Amino acid sequence: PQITLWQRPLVTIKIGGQLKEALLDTGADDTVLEEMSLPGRWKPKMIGGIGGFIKVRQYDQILIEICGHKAIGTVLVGPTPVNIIGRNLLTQIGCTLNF
Amino acid sequence: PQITLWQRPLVTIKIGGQLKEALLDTGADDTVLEEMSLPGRWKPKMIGGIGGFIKVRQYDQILIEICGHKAIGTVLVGPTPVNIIGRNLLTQIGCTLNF
Ligand SMILES: O=C1N(Cc2ccccc2)[C@H](COc2ccccc2)[C@H](O)[C@@H](O)[C@@H](COc2ccccc2)N1Cc1ccccc1
Repeated sequence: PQITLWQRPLVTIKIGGQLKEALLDTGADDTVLEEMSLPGRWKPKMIGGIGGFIKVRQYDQILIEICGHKAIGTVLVGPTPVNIIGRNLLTQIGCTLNF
Repeated sequence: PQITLWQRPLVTIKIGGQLKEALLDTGADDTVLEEMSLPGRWKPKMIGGIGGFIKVRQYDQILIEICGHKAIGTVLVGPTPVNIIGRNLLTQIGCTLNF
C-alpha cells in the first residue's frame, strides 16, 4: 500500500489473537502498545519522548501481523496514549518513506 | 528519494539560514523544533506526547527547506528531545509510506 499523510496513518494489527488499531510511526525506535497481557518473561524499561518518560514492560520475540504481513520483534507494553508501530517492526514489513 | 528504516530517518533542514538535523516522523501531527528564535508573534499550543503534554510556541508561515524541498508552514518550538518534521510538512513535500 501507498499511504498518504493527510490523515494519521492508522492500520489494523493482530496481536495476541486480538485486533487493534495502531499508528505507523517512523519517528519511534520501538513499538509500544497500551496495557495488555502477553505471555512470557518481561523486563522493565523506561522510554521517553515529548512529555518525558514512561515505564513499560519489554516483551521479546512477539509475533504481530501488520496489514497482513507477519513480523516478529520486541514489543513494549505500557500506558501509551495510542498504539505505535515503530521502526523495529516497520523494517520487517518492508515499509519505506518516499518523496 | 526512498528512505528505509533500519536507521532513524534523519535529514538536514534549513531554517533561518541555518542547517539543523530533524526526524521525519509520520506519527507526529505537527512539526516541533528545539528552542530557537523565529520571527513574528507566536500563539500558545499544547501537544500530547508519549510522556504527557508540553506547552510550545506556535509560529505560522515559516519557510523551512527539507532535503532541498521548500515548505512554508506552521512550526512549533518547545522542549523536544529532537527536531521533528511532522505530517503538516511531510504532506507539503509529497511524502508517503510505502510497503
Ligand atoms: O512522544 C512522541 N514520541 C515518543 C516515542 C518514543 C519512542 C517510541 C514511541 C514514542 C516520538 C517523538 O519523539 C521522539 C523522542 C526521542 C527520539 C525520537 C522521537 C514519536 O515519534 C512521535 O510520533 C509521537 C508519538 O506518540 C504519540 C502520542 C500521542 C499521539 C500520537 C503520537 N511523540 C509525540 C509527538 C506528537 C506530536 C508532535 C511531535 C511529537
